[PDB]
Amino acid sequence: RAWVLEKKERHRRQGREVRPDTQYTGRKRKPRF
Amino acid sequence: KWDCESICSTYSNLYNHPQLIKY
Amino acid sequence: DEEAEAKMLEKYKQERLEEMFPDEVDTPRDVAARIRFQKYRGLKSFRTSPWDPKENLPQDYARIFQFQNFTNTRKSIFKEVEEKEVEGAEVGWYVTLHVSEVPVSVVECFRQGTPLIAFSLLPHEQKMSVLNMVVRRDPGNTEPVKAKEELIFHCGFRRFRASPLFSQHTAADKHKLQRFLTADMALVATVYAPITFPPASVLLFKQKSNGMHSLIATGHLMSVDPDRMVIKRVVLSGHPFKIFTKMAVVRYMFFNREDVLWFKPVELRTKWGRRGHIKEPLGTHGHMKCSFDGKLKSQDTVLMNLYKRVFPKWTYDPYVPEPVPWLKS
Amino acid sequence: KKKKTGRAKRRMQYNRRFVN
Amino acid sequence: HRPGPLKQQNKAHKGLSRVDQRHRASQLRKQKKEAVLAEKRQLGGKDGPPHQVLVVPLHSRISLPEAMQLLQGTVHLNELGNTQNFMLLCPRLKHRWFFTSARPGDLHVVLDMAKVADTILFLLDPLEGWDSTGDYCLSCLFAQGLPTYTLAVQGISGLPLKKQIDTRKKLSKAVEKRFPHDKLLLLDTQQEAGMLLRQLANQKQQHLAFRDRRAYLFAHAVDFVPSEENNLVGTLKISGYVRGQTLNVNRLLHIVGYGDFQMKQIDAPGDPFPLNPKVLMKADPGRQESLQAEVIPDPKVPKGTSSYQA
RNA sequence: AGUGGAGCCUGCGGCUUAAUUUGCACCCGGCCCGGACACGGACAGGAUUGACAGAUUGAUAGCUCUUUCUCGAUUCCGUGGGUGGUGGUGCAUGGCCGUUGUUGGCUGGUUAAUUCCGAUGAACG
RNA sequence: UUAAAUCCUUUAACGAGGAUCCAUUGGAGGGCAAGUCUGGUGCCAAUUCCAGCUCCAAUAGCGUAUAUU
Repeated sequence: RAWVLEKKERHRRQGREVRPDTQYTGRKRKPRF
Repeated sequence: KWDCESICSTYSNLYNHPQLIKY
Repeated sequence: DEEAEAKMLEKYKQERLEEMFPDEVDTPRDVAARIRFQKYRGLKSFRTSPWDPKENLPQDYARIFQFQNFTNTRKSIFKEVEEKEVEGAEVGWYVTLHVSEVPVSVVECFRQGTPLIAFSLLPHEQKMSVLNMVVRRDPGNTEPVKAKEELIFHCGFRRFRASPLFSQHTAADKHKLQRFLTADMALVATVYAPITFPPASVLLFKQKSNGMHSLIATGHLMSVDPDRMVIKRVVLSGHPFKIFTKMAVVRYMFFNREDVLWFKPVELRTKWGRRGHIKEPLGTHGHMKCSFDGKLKSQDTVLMNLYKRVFPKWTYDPYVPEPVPWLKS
Repeated sequence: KKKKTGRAKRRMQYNRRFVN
Repeated sequence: HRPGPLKQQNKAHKGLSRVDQRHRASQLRKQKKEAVLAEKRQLGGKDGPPHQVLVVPLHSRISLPEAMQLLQGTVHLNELGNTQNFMLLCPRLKHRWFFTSARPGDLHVVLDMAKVADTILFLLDPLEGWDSTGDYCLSCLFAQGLPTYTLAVQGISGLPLKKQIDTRKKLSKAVEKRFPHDKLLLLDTQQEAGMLLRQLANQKQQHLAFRDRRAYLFAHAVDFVPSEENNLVGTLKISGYVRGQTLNVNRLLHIVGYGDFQMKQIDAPGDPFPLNPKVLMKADPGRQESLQAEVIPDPKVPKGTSSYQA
């Protein structure tokens, strides 16, 4: 999740539109088969 | 005198040991 | 007749309470909370706090066995059975075995038509110890199963009736007791049983009134060690009726005054994540002043966790009644 | 209730998307 | 901290033949095929125990006696109080069978005859797959552990022809949710019975680890010698074929519903049903024989003054 | 010039305490009352209301503990993870204040006293 | 129809409201299509694991691995 936070801060510094930061930033949606 | 943490001082851990099977 | 229906309804009520409020127990208004909860302690963190595996062992653990290295013992016995050639009857020979002291009932059973099989035990497999077996509930049976009621265990060619304990299947050092067998995940049944080396399948049956055994579980014998400890957890609830800045006055968790003094060294917590510590009793009615990390809302409920090491009950019965043939209700 | 399938699901998606 | 131009930064200075493979593969194939041949010959032949087949009907419309008559090369019809377990000899095909049968729901019977079965023959009816009793039995059997199994259907030819193919297709779907990739054989005639026996004899055996690591036997004959009849306790003579490992009498013998015991003697009478047509070899003595100890063998104040004022 | 030394007083901590409230709020005892909905119970064989006297009580009291007199459907017991209402709170919302000149017009008691209390309008810009 | 049949086609009869005669497979709260969501469970409000809701894509089909273009 911290990796996603760093990438979103990267995209913020680059000046493009970034999703607002919430509690669902990095969370596994499901197991993958 | 005693409370729920310090009473744990009077508990022993060496009486009812099961038989130990060696290797 | 109808008392069975009343008990079934009461068990259903307890099951829904347990799934809705896990371990919250109301404080008894008549008995002191430092007496009914005398054999309890508090843990700062359930996973990381220590607990001695040899502490306060009952009379029952004076009667069982334990392996110094169960992994190496399995390796030794299995290499001995695959490598060494024992001077005995070899596979395929039609042998007759004279076995000494057996009741006549099996002979009668053999003229009924019941299959009678035998198997030779591995070394150390007749001695009793604590069997930890992993189970999961099949959806065919949805009746409530309480933690320490008697069940029929099929484990590795062996049938026996006994009363287990249900524990969480986690990777931590100590595991929380499950008071009910929840039908969504895998749990651990802990029981007194003779030693059996894994792999072995684990069938759990519940005896119905009409004589049928209903299947409730399925799984494998995880391990044979009494060092696995079950931890019964009791949660006491309190109402913070006066709120201040980083300070609260809490009632209804205790009722005596020395109950507050007895349970002072246990860290408190709330339903909304805010932790805190209990400062001091107010007086004569169980009211307490507590210091938290933040402000508390009026709808919040203060919670307290108490832990006690629980152990299985010695109800080993090598007799299982022969059922009537099963039919769908 | 049930969702529509086939040509009807696409007709519904079109009515939502381009009609209004 | 990012140093600027006034800070000193210096840029770094950059500085087997074809025949050999064929013969090796030949050697590996010959090794593996020899090992598989030994493994397939040990079971059901003249040097091994009989191939034990447990027949389980999974529905109520299934006539089990008709199936057992189709399954019976001479037959030695052993019989008990209710069940009919029979020995079968096919020296034309060179195989020895022991056929047991069990009704679903009879928990101890099906679980015991499935924990000593080499193969399980499930029976089906054309219309439905299995009963709810069949579903319950299959759940217990899957959870205990399955040996190799085969699926046979009984009443396809009883149907009108114009539906039969389609009926079989439907049945396949009803099977596929529990037996996904398994062939549905038909058991209606003697010819199909021989085809089913051939499929049984030559098939990849599933191996169950628990019974493979221990010595077990299914009692073919049980005799009782009561030492004192009024004591209701005596010696058992249990006769059967050793199955799992080498049977050593210096270890305890557990009978499944009745607990473990100390066994005394092993004699080896003649095989009553050999494939192609009284001596005792072992002794008891307790110098190394384990003992059946499941539990540890080692055993100034005035009258009206309050407690406050005091 | 002192304070920090000493005695006393006071403020935060800490210690005792039932409370030594807190960034009369605190403590020890005694009153008052505390939904409907659903379902199952009791109820004119009587549901339920009021009550003298005595007592318990730190004190008295049908608001309590005895003893029966009256009122009669104005009912009262239990279980729900079902709402909730004398609830607290924000928004749109209709009416209504204040907000950003000029000229007129006496039964009663009481005091030094037209003293005191007591009854008792108009236009113009 | 066909060697004989099956299927398809052709035709009587019965056969549709929750027309329950009930479409799936995957992905989205870091970039191409698509999230200011909810509840459990642990660590010191952030934060592991689990279950959902909402949305998007193609559709009797749709994911995955491996090789290749």
